[PDB]
Amino acid sequence: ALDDIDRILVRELAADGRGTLSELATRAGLSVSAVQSRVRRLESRGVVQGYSARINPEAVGHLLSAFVAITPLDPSQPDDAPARLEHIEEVESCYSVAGEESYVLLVRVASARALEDLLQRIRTTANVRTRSTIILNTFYSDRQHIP
Amino acid sequence: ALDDIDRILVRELAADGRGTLSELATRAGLSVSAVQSRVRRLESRGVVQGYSARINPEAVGHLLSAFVAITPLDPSQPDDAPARLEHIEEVESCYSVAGEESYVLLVRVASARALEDLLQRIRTTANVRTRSTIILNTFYSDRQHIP
Amino acid sequence: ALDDIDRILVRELAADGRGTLSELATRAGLSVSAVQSRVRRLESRGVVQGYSARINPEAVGHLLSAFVAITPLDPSQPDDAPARLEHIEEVESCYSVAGEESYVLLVRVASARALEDLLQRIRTTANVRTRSTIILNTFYSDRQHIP
Amino acid sequence: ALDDIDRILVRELAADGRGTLSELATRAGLSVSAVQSRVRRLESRGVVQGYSARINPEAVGHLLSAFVAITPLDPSQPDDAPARLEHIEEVESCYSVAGEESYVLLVRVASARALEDLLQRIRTTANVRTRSTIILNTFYSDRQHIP
Amino acid sequence: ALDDIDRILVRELAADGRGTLSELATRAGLSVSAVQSRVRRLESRGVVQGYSARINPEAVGHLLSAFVAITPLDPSQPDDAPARLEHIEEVESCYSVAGEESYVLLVRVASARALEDLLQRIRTTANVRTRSTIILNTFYSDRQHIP
Amino acid sequence: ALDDIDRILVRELAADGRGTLSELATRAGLSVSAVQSRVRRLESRGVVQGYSARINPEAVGHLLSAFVAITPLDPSQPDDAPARLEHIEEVESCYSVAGEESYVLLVRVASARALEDLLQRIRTTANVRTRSTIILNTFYSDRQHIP
Amino acid sequence: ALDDIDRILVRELAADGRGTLSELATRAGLSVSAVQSRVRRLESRGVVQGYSARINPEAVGHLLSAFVAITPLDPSQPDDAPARLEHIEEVESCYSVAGEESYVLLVRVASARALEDLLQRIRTTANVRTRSTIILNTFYSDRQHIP
Amino acid sequence: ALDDIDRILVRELAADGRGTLSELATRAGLSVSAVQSRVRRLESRGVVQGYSARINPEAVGHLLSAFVAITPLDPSQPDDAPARLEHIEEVESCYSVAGEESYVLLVRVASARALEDLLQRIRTTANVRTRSTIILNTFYSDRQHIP
Repeated sequence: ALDDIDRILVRELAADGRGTLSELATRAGLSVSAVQSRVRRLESRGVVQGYSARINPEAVGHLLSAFVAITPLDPSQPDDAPARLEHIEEVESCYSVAGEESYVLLVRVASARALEDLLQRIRTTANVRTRSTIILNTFYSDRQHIP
Repeated sequence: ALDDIDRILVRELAADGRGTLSELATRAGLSVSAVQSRVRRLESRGVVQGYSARINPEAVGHLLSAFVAITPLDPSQPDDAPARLEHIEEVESCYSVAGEESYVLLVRVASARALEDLLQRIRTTANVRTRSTIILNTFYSDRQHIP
Repeated sequence: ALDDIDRILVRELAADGRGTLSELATRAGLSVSAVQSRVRRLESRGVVQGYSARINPEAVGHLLSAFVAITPLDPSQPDDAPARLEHIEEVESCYSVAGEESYVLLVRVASARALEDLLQRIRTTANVRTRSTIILNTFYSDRQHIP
Repeated sequence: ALDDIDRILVRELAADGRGTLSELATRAGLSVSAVQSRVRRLESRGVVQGYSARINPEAVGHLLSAFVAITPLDPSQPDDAPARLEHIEEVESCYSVAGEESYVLLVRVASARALEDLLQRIRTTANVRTRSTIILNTFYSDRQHIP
Repeated sequence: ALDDIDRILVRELAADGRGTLSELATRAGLSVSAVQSRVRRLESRGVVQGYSARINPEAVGHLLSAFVAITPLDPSQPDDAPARLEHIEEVESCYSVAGEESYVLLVRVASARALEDLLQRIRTTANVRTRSTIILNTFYSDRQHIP
Repeated sequence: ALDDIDRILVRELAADGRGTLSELATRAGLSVSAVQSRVRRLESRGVVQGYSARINPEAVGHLLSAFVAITPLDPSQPDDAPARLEHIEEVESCYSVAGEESYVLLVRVASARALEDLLQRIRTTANVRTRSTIILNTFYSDRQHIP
Repeated sequence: ALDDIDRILVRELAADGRGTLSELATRAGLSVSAVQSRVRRLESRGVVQGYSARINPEAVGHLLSAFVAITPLDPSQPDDAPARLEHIEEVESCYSVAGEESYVLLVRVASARALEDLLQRIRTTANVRTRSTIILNTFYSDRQHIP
Repeated sequence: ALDDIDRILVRELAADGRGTLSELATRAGLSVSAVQSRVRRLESRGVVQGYSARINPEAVGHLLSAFVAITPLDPSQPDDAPARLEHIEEVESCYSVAGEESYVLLVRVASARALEDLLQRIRTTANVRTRSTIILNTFYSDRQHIP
């Protein structure tokens, strides 16, 4: 389960991570004491994982974002590319996928010429071929849907 | 225009979006009022776009995630697609992209059967062909990087 | 569940659909009475669906087999292509898929020139574009794995 | 060489692989001995390849099915791949194919995580790149057609 | 129905289409009348389709040859394309093909500029998209093989 | 040049390689002596290369034709694939091309299963990757255009 | 022809468009009078077309360059896309091509988000589908080879 | 740092690379010395990269131009390709690119046969696969745009 008072909470917190123990308890129909517990139980069970402010990447100097799809070159070696690229800070996300390639990364970078460097570094560090698709614009990002 | 203080605030709010102002203040060597002021300006300019609990899509019943690349059936018409899909709730993100397709969506759904039904809804509401890549595993995501 | 005596039965019957109520009961460790019931319960619950002899398609005149991938052309219309192609007897199988195309069919046909006809008939009857991949050889077919 | 009687027997055995000989006999206007004889010859020539309970892959825990197209990393070596994959049990079928890839597999697995692990095993045991298409739904399969 | 004599006549006529009957006769151990008879039957059944001087496309001013794969803009309409292109003279051959495109043409033209103009004519008269592959060199062609 | 009496001859002979020294001389406007010379000058200059009867490939047992595109695997070796495949009789034609692949071959073969063999033999003999496109039907073949 | 004193001149001027009537006449072996004429004859015959300084596009604010491949959508209309896009100043070059697409443009633009606009404007103005490939780096540009 | 004066000089030098300083001076309202100074600084910073007669590739015997996309056979090795191809003279430009290939070259050559020979040289000196697109016509090129 996830009792649908727990549900109203996760919707509220997904839409506004700074929402207060206080103002939640109105919309929810509970007490500042009662709300505060569910939330701690929600963080312990792995349901809310973190609270993050959403930073605009262009404002901090990331003018090019890209999906980078990668496939290991040598199948006799352990396929450990996520772990291998983890220290690379410009990889924001790393997914395994069912398609032509094995993983997709979302990468942010200062310019077209920084991407070229990142790609070579991805390639020599994990041991992969790269294919990259450049993002032109983000129309909306992380609208978590709670069903 | 992002000085060193502003840089510090956005790193802390990226790592913890419920940082209270008193903690942010003592961390940037400012008063609580000056912090609150900085933070408001970050919000009203482009820089902080909102705040969100990072929610486990599995815990809430989204067992299948996919990327869907979409391309308009008639590309001559000025292109509507992000506005028209905005109201389908299981679409979480929408990017326009270079190369052969026009947009990439991230989508989350309860099952294989709910995915095929969503693909129909997407094909019809934006008037688009679709190419889907199921996500098998998320190794890490949203690791925002402030340089 | 599916109690792992039920499991030994489904393995046995998957490997040999003509296996006798009799000879099963040895390998299984039960009675001709006891075996016969589980099997009827297995057919009622949707677990074994049919018994079929595996016919070699070349011996009956199907010299070309093909996967045919299809995508509806008009997304304002109901996507009903499986139902629409059901009367076509040369479609042996019909799957919906997550990839570039919406469905994959396996088709068997007398010759290269019969395939060309089948394709036009698929196209005008369901309302689809076709892409076909020709099978050169079947190395093994339907080895059902019972885990 | 398939006369009208042989044609009748293979249709009936396709539709019901546990047809007993007495039912087949009265259906082809032969004696039970002549039927048994015909059937044995069908078996020893290419025509009937075995008999199988058609099992529900879901009921036995295979919730994910995929097509996987594979292509050798070094195509100059005479090609081993069906023989080398024969011993991976969750591979159900193996076809060689015309066009850009060399083989198509059908594969069934318990979950997304078990699929990625199988893709690694396939990449390494046949020395191959993979392209996967998840199957969302089976509308009908194995409808064998005797013309 | 092709006996040994017929086989001999078609090999000789493939290698030399101006073989006179007296030479064909002494080569098949027949009379000139019997040869003429055989040859006429070969013509009226499918077997010999006509006779042609093999002409050097360069000597007559066709310095550029290309393959053009074509695919209908609207594949739902029964497909007209070979009949409609039959009257464009610089189209030399027309095949329908499996896979992603519908037909392949061979085309010969005086120059790069005459090729672009032909591509327009093809796109418009068959209502098709085109994919062109220039031929750089012909190493050998039409080596007909009678087995 | 190629004086346009020479032109009327090549058109005539392209359309009918069995056309007689005699009947040509009407349509052309010359003498049985005069026609016969131009023709011998046309065969000496490399303009007409051969006379061939056009054999229907299905009538001689070639039930599958295919384009096979090939690219050498090792660029440190001499690129000699035409010469290397010349003894292979099922290659009817061999072209070098400007596109994704280096050469295109047209191949004719008894069945889908003979093609699979031919492909492996092409691969180990020349040292190439193969991609094949199967011909479903020839609508018209070798209409030489004389401009 | 192009007498190979004319050749030494075009090499010199291709390498250095500011090279003086004076200093050319040494390297060339002629007179300030003799050099000056050949050059004017070279500009009249269409051989040298212009003299241009090579501007670095990043220094003037063009941070993203792209190849944009385009294909008209309606083949019943005149194919006039070069003329139609001529007023668009960010198209630096426009070529017709033999491949999947009809033209290739080289485009320079301020950012990823300006490219998105340019693409829509290309599409509605000429009447085309777009496919774009983003340039990451120019290693060398316009080395004219004089053979 | 490009002020209005510098902007004017680079426009004029783009449109006419043999503009003499006296003409540039009276056009920017500067003295000939100040112009010469500005121009030298433009040269030594990144901004003017050299000066070139724009030469007609046809007049000098390059009748065939092509784009060639190249991709390394082994992408794990740090990539050499622009440095290694620098010495092939008929390569005019070299870009690295996003997406599936790694570089795009522009190449000019005397004929189809000289193109195939260049493709071999490219495949071997950079150790790369090639995809070629012949250019049929240049509608306009190098129209440099100073914003």
